[PDB]
Parts: sequence; structure tokens; C-alpha cells
Amino acid sequence: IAVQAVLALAASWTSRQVGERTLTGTVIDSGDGVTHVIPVAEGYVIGSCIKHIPIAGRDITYFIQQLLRDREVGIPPEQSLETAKAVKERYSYVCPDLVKEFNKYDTDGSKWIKQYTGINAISKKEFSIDVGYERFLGP
Amino acid sequence: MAYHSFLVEPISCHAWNKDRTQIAICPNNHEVHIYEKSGNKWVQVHELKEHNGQVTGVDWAPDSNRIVTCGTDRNAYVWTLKGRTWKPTLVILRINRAARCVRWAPNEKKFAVGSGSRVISICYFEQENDWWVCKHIKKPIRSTVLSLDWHPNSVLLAAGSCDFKCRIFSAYIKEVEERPAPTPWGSKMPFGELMFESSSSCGWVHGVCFSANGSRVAWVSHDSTVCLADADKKMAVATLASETLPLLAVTFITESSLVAAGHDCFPVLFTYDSAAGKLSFGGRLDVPKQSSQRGLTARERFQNLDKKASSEGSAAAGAGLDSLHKNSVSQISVLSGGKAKCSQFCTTGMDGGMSIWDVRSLESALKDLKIV
Amino acid sequence: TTALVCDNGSGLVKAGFAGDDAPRAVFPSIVGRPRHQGVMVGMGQKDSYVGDEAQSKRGILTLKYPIEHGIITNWDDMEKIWHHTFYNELRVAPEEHPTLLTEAPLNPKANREKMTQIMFETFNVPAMYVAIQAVLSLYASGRTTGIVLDSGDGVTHNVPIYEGYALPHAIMRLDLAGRDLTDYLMKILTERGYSFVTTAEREIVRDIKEKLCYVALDFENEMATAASSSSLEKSYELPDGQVITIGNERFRCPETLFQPSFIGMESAGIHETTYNSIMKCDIDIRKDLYANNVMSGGTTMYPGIADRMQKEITALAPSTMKIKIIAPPERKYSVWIGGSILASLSTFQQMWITKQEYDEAGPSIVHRKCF
Amino acid sequence: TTALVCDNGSGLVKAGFAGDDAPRAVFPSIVGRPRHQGVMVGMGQKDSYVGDEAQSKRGILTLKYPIEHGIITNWDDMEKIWHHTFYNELRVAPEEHPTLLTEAPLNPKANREKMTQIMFETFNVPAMYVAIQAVLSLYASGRTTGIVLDSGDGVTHNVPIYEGYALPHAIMRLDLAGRDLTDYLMKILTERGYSFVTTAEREIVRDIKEKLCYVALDFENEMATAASSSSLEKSYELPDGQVITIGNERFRCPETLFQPSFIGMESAGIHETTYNSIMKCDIDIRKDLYANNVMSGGTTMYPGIADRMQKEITALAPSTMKIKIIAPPERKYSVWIGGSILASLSTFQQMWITKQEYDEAGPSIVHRKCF
Amino acid sequence: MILLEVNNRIIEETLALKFENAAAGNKPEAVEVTFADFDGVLYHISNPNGDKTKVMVSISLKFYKELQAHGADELLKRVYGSYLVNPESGYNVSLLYDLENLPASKDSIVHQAGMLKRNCFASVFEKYFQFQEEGKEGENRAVIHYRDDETMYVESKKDRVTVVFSTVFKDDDDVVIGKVFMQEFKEGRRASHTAPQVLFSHREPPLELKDTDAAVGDNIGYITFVLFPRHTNASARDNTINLIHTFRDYLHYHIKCSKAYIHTRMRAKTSDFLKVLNRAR
Amino acid sequence: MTATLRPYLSAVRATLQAALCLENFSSQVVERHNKPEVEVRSSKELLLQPVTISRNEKEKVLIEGSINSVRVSIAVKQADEIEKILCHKFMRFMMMRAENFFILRRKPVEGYDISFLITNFHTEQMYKHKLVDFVIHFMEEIDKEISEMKLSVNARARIVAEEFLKNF
Repeated sequence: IAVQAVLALAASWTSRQVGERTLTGTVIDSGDGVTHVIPVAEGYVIGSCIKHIPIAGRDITYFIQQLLRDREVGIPPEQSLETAKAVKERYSYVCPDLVKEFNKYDTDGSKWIKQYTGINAISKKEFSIDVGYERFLGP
Repeated sequence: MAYHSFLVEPISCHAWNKDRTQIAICPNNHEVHIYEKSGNKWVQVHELKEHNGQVTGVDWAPDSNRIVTCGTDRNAYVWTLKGRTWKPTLVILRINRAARCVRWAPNEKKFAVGSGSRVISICYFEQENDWWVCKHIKKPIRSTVLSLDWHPNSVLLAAGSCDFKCRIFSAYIKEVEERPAPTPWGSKMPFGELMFESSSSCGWVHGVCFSANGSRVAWVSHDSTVCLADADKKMAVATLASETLPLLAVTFITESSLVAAGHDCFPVLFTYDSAAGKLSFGGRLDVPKQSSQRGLTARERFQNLDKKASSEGSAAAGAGLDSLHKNSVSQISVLSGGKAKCSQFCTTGMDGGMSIWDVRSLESALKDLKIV
Repeated sequence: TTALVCDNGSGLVKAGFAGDDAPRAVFPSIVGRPRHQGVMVGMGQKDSYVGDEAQSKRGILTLKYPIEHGIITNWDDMEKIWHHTFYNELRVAPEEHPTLLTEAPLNPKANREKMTQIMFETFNVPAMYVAIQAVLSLYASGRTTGIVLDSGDGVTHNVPIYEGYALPHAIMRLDLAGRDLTDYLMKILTERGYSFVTTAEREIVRDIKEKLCYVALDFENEMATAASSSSLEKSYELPDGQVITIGNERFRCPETLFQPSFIGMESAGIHETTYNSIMKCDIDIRKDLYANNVMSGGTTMYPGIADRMQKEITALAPSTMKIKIIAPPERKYSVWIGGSILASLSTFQQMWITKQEYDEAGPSIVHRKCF
Repeated sequence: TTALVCDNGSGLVKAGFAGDDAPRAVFPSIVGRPRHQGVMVGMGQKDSYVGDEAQSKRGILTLKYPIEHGIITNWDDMEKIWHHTFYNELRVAPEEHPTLLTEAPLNPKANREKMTQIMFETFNVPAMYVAIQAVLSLYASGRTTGIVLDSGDGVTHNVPIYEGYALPHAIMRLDLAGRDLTDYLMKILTERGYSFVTTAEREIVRDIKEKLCYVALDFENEMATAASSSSLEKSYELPDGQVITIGNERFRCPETLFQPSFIGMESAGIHETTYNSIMKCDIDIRKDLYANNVMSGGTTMYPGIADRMQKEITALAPSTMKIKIIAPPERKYSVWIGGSILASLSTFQQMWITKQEYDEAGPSIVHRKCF
Repeated sequence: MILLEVNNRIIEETLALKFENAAAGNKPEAVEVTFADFDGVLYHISNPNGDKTKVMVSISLKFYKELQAHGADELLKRVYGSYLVNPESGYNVSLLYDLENLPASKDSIVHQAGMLKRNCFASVFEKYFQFQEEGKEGENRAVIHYRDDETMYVESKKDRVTVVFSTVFKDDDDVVIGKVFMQEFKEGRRASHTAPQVLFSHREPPLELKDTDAAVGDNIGYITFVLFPRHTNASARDNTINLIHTFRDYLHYHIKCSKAYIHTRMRAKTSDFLKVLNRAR
Repeated sequence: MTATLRPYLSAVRATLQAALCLENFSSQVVERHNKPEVEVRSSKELLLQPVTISRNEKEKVLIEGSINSVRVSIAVKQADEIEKILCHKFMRFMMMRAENFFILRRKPVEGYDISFLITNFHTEQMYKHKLVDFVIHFMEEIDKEISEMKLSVNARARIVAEEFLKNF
């Protein structure tokens, strides 16, 4: 029973071109219940300098369940979270300033203002629903 | 007679002004407040902290109002009411780790001591120190003191020890005293000298008490021997052990009868004449401050769906003991009329309450002793 | 520190905290917008007023009461009474704790999941319990075998237990407690010259009742006496300095509990009506449950009640019975106070239903977190 | 000190020690387990109420006494009751003390292994043997030789002995017990018009019967009498405060022993059926046997049956020889006391299988290729 | 829920996906497989023949030497020699599902080809069936050491088809069940009123093959399994073979499923004493 | 009933009345931090006797006492692997729950079958003799529970064909 990162060590030598030849550097790790950072030098590390980051994708996706109250409708409130992800991951990103970015979606066509379609699983029939700002606003 | 815990302190010791009004306490840990006899209510009167070694004993010289303080630091002092508060006034010693008990040479000359360090740090006042100083009985002793009693002539001393061997000693200091009167036990009476012994290494001697003039002395160990030495029977001795639960305390209440108490929480009587080894009892002394009418069926119901200790027994009528005798009783003393003519007596416990008691119902006998 | 404990139901409001001897939120369960023109500048107001504030503005107010079939129906109707209740009555964060809410059975279902969408996806609360409303009595009474009554205003229940075993065929449970008899009593005192009556005064008939009505003792002879004696008749007083007098009505409407059949209601006199469902059951219980009957809710508290009732129950029963009529003072609130005890039970805490379940679960099977 | 002697069988349990004057460990050889949703869930109850507690709770419980291919089949329900003995009757281990077990005639193959598997791997006794219960009776009488009846709550058997040498072809084992009576007996309540008649009242039926039944002295005289009288009818309390007054049934249904034919059952009536023992027996002894007719059981304590069965038997018998029929006070209760007292003949032990024999081969040391 | 299939969840879904992919003409990713089952299997799968359009399953077991000795091959030449295939090396044999070996109805073989394990066993069990049907005692027994702290053979008699066993007991806590509960089978079937003969034998293998009471008063299970023709008909047969090709292996897994379970009682119990322990107060 | 158990545990509780001793001292030559005093016993005269007490012939108790802290260990007649290792599936399970009740000398100690570590702290923590009036007897009840697991486990033996064969 190894600590989970032990598996990822193998990938760092699956990548194996010239210069892959010591254990000094820094992984940044992220996930859904956990995120991690670790000061590895040839395997050694320091307790309070390794980092155990509790902030993770659960904690985002229910916040996104509140972003539904911005724009969109017609879902069993637990197919609600399903649909929220089923949008999210292909379309969401970062902007340099909010107050520029509003106006692209306000104006400059479907490259901003995409639309998504799916099913109200209350009894498995369609909803067609907005995309826009929620892309850059999520991450 | 009567009782109350105005707040539930683990009263680990108690002490007073001689009018038994300001109750000082050994507390939980290192946090003291003195309370007072607000008629018969109990109300705070002081905060004390600067003897920081928890608290152990004291010797409140109760006329002069000088609490020589002791415990787990050499910040040991005469606390005195400076009008403002009881406040420190330092003692110098050569003990280590702690002081457990302290004991005025009865005429308040000085005090005797029981160290965290095998020893009697015989401590004497210097105006020149601005404070006390000491000299030491590291030997011929082997190990340290739990209980103390000066014989009334005040330079003559008895103690109960973790060196077990039931020994009588002298501890005269040249720079405060002169040597005592020809002590029948033994009269080599300088510093650190041994008057007499009873061969008893029989448990660590835990209580020591002169008779009403100290013509004889009692002892008990915490291993719960009960014992004596009598000089007029020509340095005679006696020993016994109790039936009942192990000792908290014992005292003479005459020259012929004594009160004892243990983990049974109720006091029991002892009685005697002068028949050397003829140590004899007199039965349980108290009657409970409770009667069977206690109950509240609603909370008994609520907390029989929940189940914490929810299968009943009269052990609970004393929070485990029965007799209202609690998690435990913790001390005993006479209030008034004394070791001859007592009018009232009192007891403490883990519950933090004052208690005072049915004395003179038991007054029902005359005279004592028989030269045997 | 503590979790809220409430008569979230009909009646008077009756709510407080776990471990209290009492509720402190106690007022009328009312929705109260105006209707008349917003005139005197300096008067300056929001739109609607709750219970005590409905009183405070009453002449101006459209006053309404959500309690259809006993169901405090619409969600919007409560939400700002709720807002008030916590933030302003109780002066409290609902987020501070789990909460001991309550329910009666025989509601339409998804109701509870819609409520929970409010109580969490509005009101966010850590957790809650929704205790079935007979249960609340058990700590209060201490009882475990017996009969549990309920009558305040706006739901009836009548529950057998024998260490539980609440009987789905032999329970009785109904749309209101003591409520629309006042319609009959209104239909009475119009006869007392009252071309002079209103909607907002059932609340005040109910007052005269609470002051001066009593449960009739020997109805036929009560009527014989009412037909022949002035001694029944006693005065009452009205807001601008006006007396009235009343006395036979004062037991006449207080017989309909034994005669819902007065209106042509299919219910017999209620303990008779009820005794029938008890007949659906074991024989052994019967003297036991007679020696174990328990009373609570507002309208249970009327004078003449037990000294009539035991003798009317006597008209039903087999021979050789002995009885216990566990009908305390404040029996009305004894049901609130029993929930306040229950909340303290460590055993009771052992599956507090969280918002965190709901956060994953959505509504879609909370009715199988239920039975 | 002790060695262990028991009525491990049907009816009540009726155990004690070796040598005692009385069985003392006594409650029904049947037990109940809640038939219910425990609606007061977490009220601190274990899943069974046992004989006397079963009865204290019988409105609550499911209960067992399995198929008439034996008395029982999941004997591993007396599983529980083994502990109910060991602790809940006794607080002791069987594993301490030499044990006198018992079993019936003609048990189908698997019995004694499946038994002893438990009795030594589980009950771990120092050493034991298993008795057959008939002559236990004669020990109490101080006898060896005669005809011994059993009729009981498990079973019946009819047992000729001669200082031993008991008849493999003229001993007559039979399934019959007071167990069986009630199936005819209780259909009569619809003749009684009682719209109210269940399973759990079978014990009250059995009660009234054990209180007031007897066997008819010459049944058509009784039938003509029931057709002309009702002093027959005798009163009986019921648990809500009712009485029922009933009592022709009280000896009508007590004909069925002569008339199994009542259910259309092709069996002869009692003494006629029994005579066949004697018919298969030696013929010479049939003189002397007139003084050797030993009769007992709980089922044997009725009035009227004695003289009836004598005259009935006498309808089969010649006169010619000196009668003694032999049925003591407390014959019902007695059998355990004779079997208890056997152990005083310490010789009775020497038969014992020890746990070693049982271990070494297995109870393949003694089971049922063994005779 | 605890049930199984002879075709594998792991395999069928992936290769039916590969054949959905073959129908689409799709390009590969790197599969190779080895794993195990009941009966001591070394499964295998591959991208054989190097290229973008083949798959091969393969298999290897030591006691194949005891099995190729028998004419199992002919039914299998029907059911699976419907397909076009060759043995791989290191494996006893292999199935090349070349994507050009796939039919129009690509699904239809998938189940069958997956169920092949037991079906290979059945392909030779049929000989003892035929021996019983031809009225033949003692015929041509399949002595196999599939296991070896255990033993088995298949054989025949005119009335009844047969298998026999051995298996060495490790722990007395097992034995105390072994020498009891099958004697409430060998003496107990009323509520399960179907079964052929099965004799678990705490010491006793039958006499033409080994001989009875060959264990330490209880320390070797020489189990035996014999069929009434209400099984040896062309039907009730199949149901039963399936159970047997897992039985004691699967059972000895169920043991541990149930070992785990008791800790519900124990969780409750131990938690109860944690409650009870307060009551000293 | 096993009635000499009454002499037995009445005499246990007479010992636990003679010698309800445990009360505190800290230091006089070495440090104030009160120890596992029963483990660290240097010398006799200050302290309780070391003792052992048979019930019969396999069964016995050990008790050992510093004046302030104490051992118990207790021995049982049972000796089959079917008695031991099976109840030791529990005595494994047991020991983390010892961390939820704080006075085990946390092992199923052999020669005995168990051990305990006891101290004066407890005498100040809540209550009086109802404590030992629970403890000493609770300790039998948790043995009577072995009978509870007995029929439980033996009925797990009655799981056997009651699954596998009874499927058919």
C-alpha cells in the first residue's frame, strides 16, 4: 500500500529523454477531493513544505450548481450537477479582465455565446440551454 | 447538621483565620481563590496565584495571620493579608522538587517542613536574609515527610515519613532557639538527633497526633496501621490496623479517644485506656444528610431512552458510595469546643461543600485511662 | 450551542430551542398584506404583516391563513414568516445548527422534498429532523404504552401505542383540530341580533370561548336548563365600550364535539367515532390503554371536558375499567416541550439528516431516506 | 455436587437436578419473536420473548413447534433455549456436570449424531447418556412391570415392560398430543357466532378447557342433555372486561379421542386402538395385567374420562380377573421426579459416553448403525 | 448479489467494442493480457500478427498434458473451429480473432467464445456421459491435477456419470464444519429436493480409484459427485456443470464474504460495550 | 447458578475494599510526573502486595499494585483453537476500542487471557463505588456474551449448505 503519488513517479520516467536523470524538481498535483505539492530532492522532503492541498473539484462543481441560478433550467436537482459538469469541462477557461470579457459575450457572437442541448431527465425529454460568460467565470 | 457547595471546588486542603471565616483552599492545579463564611453562605474574598507549585499544605498561623505556603515550587512564602490580599513573603530552603507540609514550632518560633528531597529543611528566620534560611537533616533520615506534630514545648517534634521507621527526633537551631527539656523518649536534644523509635517501618507514617497534652502520641500509616507511643508506661508503644477502607485522616479528641476516617467517607470512633497494645474502636460516628424521598421520574424516563449509568442503585445516593459520601469526602476538623468539649465539627469533599456536624449527641460517658 | 425545536404546524406558533422548558416564538400563523389606499405620508411601510403585526394593522389588512385541509400550503406564504421567525423573532441564524422540525402523516408526498429544497437550498441549514408529531408527546408524558390525543386548531391525531405499534388501520388522523365549530357558533350568535359580525372575529369568538365556553356536562338536561334558567347568562365587552350577554350558546356549540352529526358530519361524537377504530384491535390492551390515555393541543384544554368525557367513554366501554386521563395544565405546550427533551437524547442524534446528503442526493429519493 | 436432569421435552420445560423431589426449571417448551415493525425503534428489546415472557407478550410474537414428521425439526431453535436454560433459567455450564439427556422411541435416523454434535462439541459435558421416558414413571411408583401410558403435548406412547424386556412389536408409539385438539374444537366459535376467534385465543381455549372441560360419561345422554340444558354453560372472563359463557362444547369436543373420525380420519377410537398392544402381547399375562394398568400425563387430568375409558376398555375386555388401574395425584407433573431420582442408583451413569468417545471416532462411537 | 458468467465481463465488452471497431474499420491501441480464473487458468489476450487488424486470446495450464490425452477436440472443432484460429507458443492453444475472422453477425460468437472455459470441460465430460449411456463401468478415467493439495478424476458407470476428489484440510475450525454440514446434505435434502449424489468425505475416496478412510480421522476431503439420469438427460446436466466448475473455489471465497459480515454483529456488540462501559458512573 | 462466584467476587470486592488505596504523591528524589507506577515499582514498603488468585485449576487472576496504580490479568479454562482463535478474531477487533475506553493494559495477555492498567486519576474523575460495582461484574457479562457469539458463530456454521446447496 504505497502513497498515491508513488504511481506518478513511473510516468516521470516513462517520459525518459536525455536530462530525465535525477530526483530533484517539483510536482504540482490536482484532483477532485485532493490537490498536492511536494519538495522532492532525490526522494527526501520536509513535512510543513510538502503541501496537502484540500481544495478540489467537488468544491467547485456545487458552486457551479449555484451558477445555474444565473441562466438555465429544467432538470432533476441531482441530474443538475451531472449536466453542470457535462457542460463545464469542454468550454470553461480564464480571462485577463472581467470587464473586458463581459462585452464579447454581450456582443461578439456565438464564439462567445455558444448554446448546449440535452435532456430533462424528470421524464427523459429535451432541454436546449445557454452557454456564455459561465465559461470564463467557472475555473 | 448542615452542608453546601457554593461552587464545586476539588478542595484539596482547607485553612483559616482562627475565627474560621476566610476559607483558603488547595485548588485544582495552580488556581486559588479564598472564600468566606458569608453568615453561612460562601462567597469569594481573594485571588492568589504567586505560589505557583499548585498548592499542598500550609501553616496559616491563624492568630498572627501568616499562611506559610507550600507546594511544587521554592516560591514558598508566608502569605500574609497585606490588608489588600494575602500576598507572598519568601522562605529559603534546601529542599528540592516540592514542599508537601509545613508546621509552626507551636509558639510560632519557626516551622518544620516536608521536602520533595528526602529531607527536613529545618528553616529559621533571618532579618539578615530579609527572609528565612535553612539547615538540613539529609541524614540520619533516609527519606521525606508527609505529616508533622510538635510536642507542645515547641522545640520537640514528631513526624510521619516515607522513611517509614517510626522515629522521634530533635531539631534545635542555635541561631533561633535553645535545646529542649529532658525528653523521656530520649534527651540528646541538639539539631538532627534521634530520641526514640518504634521498630515499625510499618507503612509510610501518614498521621501523627499527640494526646491532649502529648504524654502519649498516636500514629497511623496510609497502609492504615493505627498505633501509639506512651511515655508514662515507660516509653511504651501500641499498634493495630483498621477493618475498613484506607485512611484519609486520624485525630485524638482526648488522651483516650480518637476520630478516624478513610475511603469509607464516614468517620469511625476509637477508644482506649492505658493497656499498652490494647488499641480499640468505637464504631461509625455519622448519620447521612439525606433521606429516601429523592427522585424525579421525568428525567429518569428521558434518560432511560438514553442509557448513561441507566440501571439504578443506592451507590448513586452517594455518587457511587451511598450515604451521600460522593466521588469522595476529602478532610475533617473540629470547629469548636475542641479535643475535650467539642460543640461542632466539620468535613470537606470533592464536591466543594462546607459541612458541619452532630457532635454532642455522643457526649454520654465519663473518665478514661488504665495503667496496663 | 443548540438546535431549534418547533411547532412548525397549525394553531398558535409554539417554538424555541432544544433543552428549553418552553417555546418563546408564540404568535398567530398569519399572512397579512393591506388593501386600503396607502394614505398618510409619515405612515411609510413594506407590503405585509405577520400575526402580531397583522393585529397591529388589522383594520387595513387582507389577513390570510395557509392551512388548507390542515396543510400550511404555499411556500411563499411561509418564507418571510420564516425569515422573521429566525432572524427577528428568535434573532437567530438557522445555519447555527441542525433543526428539529416535525410532521404529521397523510400529506401528498413531494411536498417534503419541495420543503427541503427550501430548508436547505434556500435556508442552507447544517441538518434537520422532521419528527412525526405524536412522537413529541412521549418524552413529555413519559409514556410508551397508551393513547395519544392531539387537538389544537389545524390537525387531529389519535394514536395507539403499546411500546410503539402505531396502528395504520386503527389510528384516527384528520384535516383539523378545533377550528370550524366556530362557524356553527357564528351561525348561532347572528340570532343574538348580530347583523354585526366579520371574518376577522372568529379569532375573537374563539376568545369569548376561551374565556367563557365550557364542554357541556349532560347535554339533554343542559338544554332543559338552558330552556328554563337565566343562570347560564353572563356578560362580554367590545372595543369602543360596549357590553353584550351570552350563556346557552356557551355550551350549545360546545356539544358538537359529541355531535359533528349536528352539521350532518359522518363523525359521531368523537371518542365514540374513535372507539370504533380501537375495536379493530387486541382485547388485552384495553384496560391498559384506558389506564393510559393522554391529552394535548389547544382546544383539548376546555373546562367540563374530562368529567363529561370519562362518563361518555363509560357509555362506550366494557365493564370493570379504571382510567388515567393524562391531561396536564399547558398540555397544549407539553408536546412542544417533549420535542425539546427529545432533542437532547444522544441516541436521537444518531442520524441527523444533513444538507450534505441532499447536496449529492437532490430530492429524488428523500422519501426512501424516509420509510 | 451435581449431575444434570431435565424434562428437555414438550409441554413446559420441567427440569431440576439429579435426585430432587420436583422439577423447578419450568416454562413453555415454545417461544415467540416479534411479528412487528418495532415502531418505538431503539426501545432496548432483544428479538424474543420466551415461554412465560412469550405469553406476557403473545400479541407481539411469531412462534414455532415444527412438522408432524417429528415434534420439531429446527431443534436449532431450542438453540436459543439451550442458553435460556443455561443462563436464563440457571446461570451454569453443562460442560461442568454429567448429564442425563432423553429421547423418544423410533426417532428417524439422523437424531443422535446431530444432537451429540452439539451436546459435546457445544455443551461439552464431562460424560452423558440418553434415556427413554416411560419407566421414569414406574421409578416414582417403585415398580418395573405393567402397561404404561403416555399422552402428552409432544407425543403419545403405550408401553409394556417386564423388569425390562419391553415389547418392540407391542409397545405403541403415536404422534398424538393435547397439541392437536384445538383444530376441530375452535371451528365451533362460528356456531357460537363469535365474529372474533384467533390463533392467540387458542391458549385461552386450552385455558377454559383446562379449567372446565371433562370427557362425557355416556355421550348420547350428554347430547340429549345439551339438547335440553345449559347448566353446561359456564362463565369465563376475557381481557378487555368481557365474559363469555359457554359449555356444551366442554365435553362434545372431548369425544374426538374415540372419534378421530370427526375429521373423516380413519383411526379407531382410543382404547380400541390401544388394545392391539395387548392383542400383540403375550396372552397368558392378560389375566395378571388387570392389576398393572399405569396411566399418566397432563392430558390425563380431566374428569369423566377415567370411568368412561374403564367401561370402554371393559367393552373390549372379558371380566374374569382382578382390576387395578393406576393413575396418581400429580401424574401430569410426576415423570421428571422419578427420572431425577434414578441418578441415586449411580449405576445409571456407567452407560455414559464421555466426550472422549464422541471426539475420537466422532459420535460414530454410538449414533444409529448402532442399535 | 454474488453471481458470475463463463464468458468474461472484462473480455466480451472490450472485444465486442473491438468488433464494433472492426465493423467501423478502426485503428488499434496496445492490448496484451495475461490473468487467471477458477481452475488455475493463465488467460491471455493480444494484438497478434503485429498489425492493425488482429486480436488473439491464448491459454496455458500444466495439467493440459493430462487433458490433450483425451478427445476433447471435436466438439470444440464445431463450436470454435467454426472460427479460423491457431495455437500460440507458451500457451496450450489460442483463438485468433483476426478482424478478418469476424462474421456479419459479429455478436453471435462472443458469448460462446467467452464461455469456452467450462465448455472445454464439458467437451470431455461428454465421454463419461457416453460411457454411462453405452452402459460402461470404469471407462478411461480423466485423472487430472488441476490441484494437488487436492485430487480428482472423472469416470463412468452404466446407471450414472461420476467425478471424485481429494483435498487436504488446513485448520480444525474448517474441519468442524466439513465433518458436519455435508452430513446434513448426505442426510439432508427435503428443502433442496433436487440434488444428485455429492459425498463430501472427511476421510473417504471411492474404491476403484483410491480407497475409503484415507485421511486423519477427518483431515482430507475426498469429495465425490455422481449423477442420476434426472441430471444425465440432455438438459439438467448443463445447469449443474456450471456450479461445479466454480463450486468449492467460489465457496471458499464466500467463506470470507461471510467472515467479513459478522463484524456487523461485532460492530454493534463492541460499540455496545463502549456504551455499557460508561455505566460505572 | 455458579454460586461460589459470589464468594469469589465478593472477596474480590472485599480486597477492593480493604485496599481501595490509589492516591497521589508526584516526587521526593525523582520527578513530579506521575508514572505507570505499577510498572516502575522500585521497592516494596511504600506499595501493595503482588498477588495471584485461582478460581479452580486453569482459572485465576493476577493483581499487582503500586500504592497508586495497578495491574489486573485474568485466566480462563478454555483452550481449543475453536474457543481461542475465533474469539481472537474479536480480541483483534477489541483493541482499538480499548483506545475508546482507556484502562486496558491493552493485550490478550497469555498465562492469563488479558490485562488491565488502573490508576488514581479515575478516583478523582467522576464517581465512587458504583464504578467497581459495575466493573468487576461487567467483566463477567462480557464473558456471558461469549455465549452470545457462540450461538451466533455456530449459526454461521449453519450458514453453510443453507446457502450453497439450498440454492437448488
